[PDB]
Amino acid sequence: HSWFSLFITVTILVNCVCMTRTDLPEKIEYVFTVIYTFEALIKILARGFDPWNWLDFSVITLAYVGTAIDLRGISGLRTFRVLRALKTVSVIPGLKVIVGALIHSVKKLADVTILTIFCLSVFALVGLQLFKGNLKNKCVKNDMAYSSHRKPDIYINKRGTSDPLLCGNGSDSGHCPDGYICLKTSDNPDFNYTSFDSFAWAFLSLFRLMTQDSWERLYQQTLRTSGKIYMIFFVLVIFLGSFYLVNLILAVVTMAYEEQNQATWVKLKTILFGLVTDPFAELTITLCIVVNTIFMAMEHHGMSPTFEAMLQIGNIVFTIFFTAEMVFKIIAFDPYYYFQKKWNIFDCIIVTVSLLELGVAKKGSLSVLRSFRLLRVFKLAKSWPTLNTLIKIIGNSVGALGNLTIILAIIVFVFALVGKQLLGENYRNNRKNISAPHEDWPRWHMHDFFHSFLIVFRILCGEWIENMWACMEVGQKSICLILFLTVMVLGNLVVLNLFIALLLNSFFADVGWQVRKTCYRIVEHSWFESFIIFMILLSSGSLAFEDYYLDQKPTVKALLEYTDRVFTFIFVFEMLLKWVAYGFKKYFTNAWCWLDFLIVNISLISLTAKILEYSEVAPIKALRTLRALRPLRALSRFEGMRVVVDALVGAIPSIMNVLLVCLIFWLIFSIMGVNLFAGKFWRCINYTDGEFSLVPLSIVNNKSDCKIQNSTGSFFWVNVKVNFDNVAMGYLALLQVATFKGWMDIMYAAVDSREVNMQPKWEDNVYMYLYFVIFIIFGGFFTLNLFVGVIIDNFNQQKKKLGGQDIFMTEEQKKYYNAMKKLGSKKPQKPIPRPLNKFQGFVFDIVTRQAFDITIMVLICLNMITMMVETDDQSEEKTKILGKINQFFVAVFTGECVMKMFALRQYYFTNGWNVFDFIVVVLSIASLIFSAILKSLQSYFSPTLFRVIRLARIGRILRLIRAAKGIRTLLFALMMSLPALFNIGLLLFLVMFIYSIFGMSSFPHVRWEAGIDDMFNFQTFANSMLCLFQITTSAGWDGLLSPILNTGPPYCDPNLPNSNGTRGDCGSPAVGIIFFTTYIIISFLIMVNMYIAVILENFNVA
Ligand SMILES: CCCCCCCC/C=C\CCCCCCCC(=O)OC[C@H](COP(=O)(O)OCC[N+](C)(C)C)OC(=O)CCCCCCC/C=C\CCCCCCCC
Ligand SMILES: *[C@@H]1O[C@H](CO)[C@@H](O[C@@H]2O[C@H](CO)[C@@H](O)[C@H](O)[C@H]2NC(C)=O)[C@H](O)[C@H]1NC(C)=O
Ligand SMILES: CC(C)CCC[C@@H](C)[C@H]1CC[C@H]2[C@@H]3CC=C4C[C@@H](O)CC[C@]4(C)[C@H]3CC[C@]12C
Ligand SMILES: CC(C)CCC[C@@H](C)[C@H]1CC[C@H]2[C@@H]3CC=C4C[C@@H](O)CC[C@]4(C)[C@H]3CC[C@]12C
Ligand SMILES: COc1cc(NC(=O)c2ccc(-c3ccc(Cl)cc3)o2)cc(OC)c1
Ligand SMILES: *[C@@H]1O[C@H](CO)[C@@H](O)[C@H](O)[C@H]1NC(C)=O
Ligand SMILES: *[C@@H]1O[C@H](CO)[C@@H](O)[C@H](O)[C@H]1NC(C)=O
Ligand SMILES: *[C@@H]1O[C@H](CO)[C@@H](O)[C@H](O)[C@H]1NC(C)=O
Repeated sequence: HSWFSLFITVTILVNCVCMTRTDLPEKIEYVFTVIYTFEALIKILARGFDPWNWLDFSVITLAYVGTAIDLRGISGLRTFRVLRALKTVSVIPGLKVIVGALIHSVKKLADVTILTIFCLSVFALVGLQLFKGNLKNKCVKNDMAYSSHRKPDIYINKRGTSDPLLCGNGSDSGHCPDGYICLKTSDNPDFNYTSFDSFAWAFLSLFRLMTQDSWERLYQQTLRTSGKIYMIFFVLVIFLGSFYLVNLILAVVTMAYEEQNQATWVKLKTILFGLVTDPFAELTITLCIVVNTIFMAMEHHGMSPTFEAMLQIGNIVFTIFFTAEMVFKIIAFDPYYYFQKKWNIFDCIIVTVSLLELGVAKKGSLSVLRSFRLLRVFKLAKSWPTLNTLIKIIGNSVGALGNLTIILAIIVFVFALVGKQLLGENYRNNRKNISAPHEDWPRWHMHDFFHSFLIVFRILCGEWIENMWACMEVGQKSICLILFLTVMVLGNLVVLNLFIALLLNSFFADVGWQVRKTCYRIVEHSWFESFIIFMILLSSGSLAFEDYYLDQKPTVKALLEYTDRVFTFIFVFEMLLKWVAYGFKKYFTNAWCWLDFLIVNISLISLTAKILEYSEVAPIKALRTLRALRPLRALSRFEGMRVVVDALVGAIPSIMNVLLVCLIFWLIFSIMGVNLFAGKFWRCINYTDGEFSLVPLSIVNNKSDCKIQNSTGSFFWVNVKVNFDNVAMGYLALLQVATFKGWMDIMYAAVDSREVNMQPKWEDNVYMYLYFVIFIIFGGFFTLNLFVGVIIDNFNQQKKKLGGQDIFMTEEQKKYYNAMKKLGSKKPQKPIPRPLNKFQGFVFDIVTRQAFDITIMVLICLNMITMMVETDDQSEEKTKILGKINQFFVAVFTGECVMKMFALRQYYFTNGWNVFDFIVVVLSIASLIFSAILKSLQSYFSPTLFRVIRLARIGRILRLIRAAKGIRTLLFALMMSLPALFNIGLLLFLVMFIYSIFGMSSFPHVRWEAGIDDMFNFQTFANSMLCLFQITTSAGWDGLLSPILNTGPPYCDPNLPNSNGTRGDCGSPAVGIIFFTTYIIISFLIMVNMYIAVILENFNVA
């Protein structure tokens, strides 16, 4: 009956929340059981008058019997309860269609994994070959004076961290300080879980790199242990590893999703005067909203009392005005008509909350309620189409797409509860191992439901491997692997499905004339143009020599002085020649000649100051910094870069408007964050030597007390570098949370936040995490959907304007594209003629059959399996046996190739696959003899090159893609899309170079802190390039911004004994803030364009 079902639905709802709650008093569960056994009895009576329900009854009876002996315990009983409690949730009419839709998504992704795991295995084998046992390298002290190791190996900790320092014996690897030599130890960096020593560890590391979870940490470790050059590895892999796989995941799901939805008296006078309401009143309302917004966006830590009083008076006046509009409108319409509109109820509730706050006015009382007035900006949407669109996206997410949100929330809840129950006792009895040095609890644990939900949400943000390391050290490793991997895969699947759906559904539902002629002819000629291109390239390249060490090279500096003056003379003459050749009107109406003119003007001003006695003046020294804009002249010449920039310029107008709405939305969040956290991020630290430790609340609980106890001089009252004290800084804080780098530091301070001038306490405001959660869900998450949708429809309209012509490719790249497209479609090639000779004919008969081909593939698979068993520090005998096996394999493949050549004389060389195995065979033979000759008869070179010589066995592995249809097709799609990626990568390389010049001139001095160390700094072109590549993907950009945000002790030496240029260990916060933010935004736009190009390419191929 209906009443029976409703009883069942409510009791299970009680359990959802009942398990969410710990410390059951063993009285709630009993009251629940009495009820469930009565329901089971009546169900049995009905049944006499499904097997799963029968099994549930058996489980409950088993628990009833088990209360006497070994009560509770094990782990599984609670997890068995939740499945039964979850069936009712699953029964919702709409959820079943959605999960059926999702199964198709995993069936479509099938082909992608076949290729994803193949690529991960191949690059994991490469990484195993190159870096096995290199992450075990550590800086070990020497001895003064022999049995085994002299005492325990005393390592050193890198500045600012407790981790042992990783070094190398190479020139570009990394070196130990004085009194320290590199030794390969037995312990690996993180928890002995980060390595390249075996195929399992290498596969885990490559999977971490594919998702880019803290990948910059592994980047630095391997480049510090092996050498800077191996960054190229990490470059080639990172792009294909993350970018390419996402290209497929998205396309392969997006089409699939589209597929399915392609299948489907005085009162009368008051009423009159209220109806008298005219458009001149609406403008007043909007004006009041804007002025209130700007007044509320004017709060900061350092407000004067008069400043605060004026803000308070203004806020009251506005609240009175809005209450006035309420009382006018209610007695203008009727309240039944009034309370029928959707916006009227919203206005009513906001102003009611505002009046309630005006009533109970305590300093800090429910500050969240003081920011609901900000919601009134949403009323500024009936005239702004974009804000309305954002609201439509959210409403579509809630109402029409509600089932996806429900399944995502249920997945998060179920997995958090399951992990809490399985792993919970472990995080309390083992908490010492995974906690920070001076803390007594891990910051991310699973003892209680809130923290389990936080860990699940953080995994949904892409940060899972560190928490996995923490849990594998506290509990069972297999449980961690299963839990974290399933959570990550399943949650990312659901989130991408929700995101793509929302975009697709909401968004898409007389002598002078002769001289002029001669000059024009001279300019038009191609040699002149090539000369100018060559000069631009040389001018750009010379800028890459002006690093921190130029002052030590006396000749180089002088050479550049001449190089820069002669180049300036060249371009001024070139401008003069063009001016005479084209004419003034044509020149000054070109939009490229203006760029050349401005750059030449800057260079000429710098040179004129250099010749004069104004080289040291403040503004000229700032124009000298704009010598990094010279490479843009190269962008002018090259046509691919011109095409890409033209697209960027066409897109810009829409990104302007979308950007404005994002700023308005963030401004709301920043005002809320200032209301909550402004001035509460200050805390005392003990700074002794490059390391700061938070002063404990026992000895010092108050600001004043640090001054009282500062006998040593080591105690400093400091504020977090990025904070909500100021609204502008708040946007930077929000940006870090949206990027997901540096988001944690801001959050920990907010959770520890207490009253102003009060020492922060461990997790005293633990429910402030929710605020950040809401931001991530509503701000970055909603805005990014709008941003992507706007970019997509802009792309569609622009390509339709072209006539559908593909953008990002030059005209000759179009011809290459057409030829490459025609290549892939030709089926017939004709049968190859049979050999006339009996012996050649017999070899032909042997080689032509499919059995030979299958035998060759299974042999290569065996070779692959033989290659997966290589491990660091394995044995001598194992190495010899593997070498003999490799010799047998190479002999077999050599013989096979010879047989093929005999059977197929010229037809062999005709096919490209045949050319490819021939090349791999020759490479393997050359590798095998080469390695032997240096060892046998030549001076012993570095072993690390041998590790590179044996990289010729991977070609035999890549021979397999001959057989697989999906992988071959995907590879063909990538090949087709390469030409446009070339131009976009050229633009990205130019941007990186310019930024490197800007960083190498503006940031080399900065104290080594956080990301900035002896290898990743801005003192050299290569060092800046490494930093730029790392932040290209936004990884670890807060780590480089942090040292630049330092403006005094204990992080700076006010004047310093040795620094003429900046006179400090100080970095420029405005420049750094501007420099880092601009690059990430530009890189994000470029990478979005690359996504668009390759996904369109995949769609055309499919
Ligand atoms: C920041 C970044 C810095 C720079 C990063 C470096 C960028 C490197 C970029 C790309 C490198 C790989 C790209 C080329 C892949 C070529 C694969 C290939 O060209 O094959 C596919 C074709 C397909 O032919 P289909 O009949 O199936 O038509 C397909 C039927 N439809 C029309 C439906 C598709 O096959 C053929 O053309 C047969 C003729 C070709 C035979 C030799 C070609 C294969 C040689 C090597 C391939 C190994 C690729 C390894 C990729 C990484 C793996 C870990
Ligand atoms: C800062 O905090 C400390 C500790 O709470 C305050 O010192 C206490 O003040 C009360 C006042 O009745 C005494 O009874 C306690 O014995 C004091 N404890 C001490 C000495 O730590 C201190 O007054 C607060 N104010 C300042 C100076 O900022
Ligand atoms: C708690 C605060 C910060 C979040 C924002 C307030 C939310 C929860 C409330 C306040 C006013 C409410 C809106 C008032 C108007 C309507 C009626 C109908 O047309 C759709 C729902 C909708 C649009 C409501 C959605 C939820 C709503 C926006
Ligand atoms: C019918 C066809 C045209 C619809 C195609 C929808 C495509 C273009 C949508 C669906 C999902 C979207 C992607 C979702 C996530 C990201 C990651 C972000 O960092 C770059 C943009 C990118 C890559 C989006 C680009 C646009 C996108 C790929
Ligand atoms: C080397 O080739 C490239 C790889 C990437 N790869 C990425 O993996 C990535 C992930 C997240 C982001 C990203 C996220 C947020 C912001 Cl604000 C900026 C960037 O980028 C991106 C490239 O674009 C230039 C080029
Ligand atoms: C580094 O070189 C020193 C000799 O300078 C040597 O003793 C040490 O073992 C080397 N370490 C490695 C792993 O190369
Ligand atoms: C934590 O360290 C203790 C030693 O204090 C050790 O016994 C235990 O095994 C460690 N944790 C785990 C999960 O092994
Ligand atoms: C704090 O500073 C003192 C020196 O004044 C030092 O001796 C002590 O070890 C430091 N402690 C911490 C917590 O870093």
